[PDB]
Amino acid sequence: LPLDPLWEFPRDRLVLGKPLGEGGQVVRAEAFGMDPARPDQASTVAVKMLDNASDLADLVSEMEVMKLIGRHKNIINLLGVCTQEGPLYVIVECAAKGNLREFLRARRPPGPLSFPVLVSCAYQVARGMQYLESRKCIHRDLAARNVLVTEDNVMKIADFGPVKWMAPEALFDRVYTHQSDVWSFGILLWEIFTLGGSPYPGIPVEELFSLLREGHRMDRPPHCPPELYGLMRECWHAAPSQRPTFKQLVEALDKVLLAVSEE
Ligand SMILES: COCCNc1cc(NC(=O)N2CCCc3ccc(C(=O)C(F)(F)F)nc32)ncc1CN
Repeated sequence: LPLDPLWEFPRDRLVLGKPLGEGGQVVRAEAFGMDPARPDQASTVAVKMLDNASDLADLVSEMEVMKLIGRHKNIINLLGVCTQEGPLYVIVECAAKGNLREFLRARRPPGPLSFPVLVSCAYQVARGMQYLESRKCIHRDLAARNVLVTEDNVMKIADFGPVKWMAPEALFDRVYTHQSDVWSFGILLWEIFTLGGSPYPGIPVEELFSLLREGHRMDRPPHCPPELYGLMRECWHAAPSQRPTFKQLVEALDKVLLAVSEE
């Protein structure tokens, strides 16, 4: 593994802690001097690392993809890498509040999350996806369990390097596109405005394809506005070309965000 002067970070300034999540490995860590302005500062970071792998090429591939995509507010960004003098470390931003799904469920009314905040969550994810799209990257598994929440309530898309979430052309035909991502985004919308609900409640997955093929979709969530449900329904069009682009989704969600923020 070659040295990249643009990303190589010294191991001597990286202290590891308790394992985070599960499996590959993502660990809790302490980084010193991540911000070149203050080298003596300590920040909490996430380190993606490889003890029983053959998978190094997979981690390296992800690393280089992360370098290639670039940075954005709404994605899990690369901070530094440790390729020299030891095992491979991929240091990325942290999300202290876990994924969006669990984040929403914990803040459920029998309402800690105001409605403008919900629309914000959706807007942010839509922004991150638009960026990912423009950087030529299909997910294609976009879900609430893949969107992470930082301490500043910033949405950050992860794993940009499951039947309930898949578009029809992906399920049956194995065709993955930007427009298939938009379908999934429709499901994520439904996930958000149900405050972390499980899609297609009480419906066997084998019955899902029939329902979708029969033109059926999920119902409007109890206290969801028509506009936001209308966006869900547009994402869930059978024809991919009849689905919105992320640009239109960003504008549509910004339109609601700004409006709801009034009262
Ligand atoms: C690859 O996705 C599986 C794990 N995803 C991540 C998970 C996290 N962090 C995270 O979930 N939590 C959850 C709960 C409490 C917590 C407290 C601190 C931190 C971080 O400061 C640190 F651990 F350093 F990442 N992270 C978390 N950070 C970055 C990523 C990913 N790329």
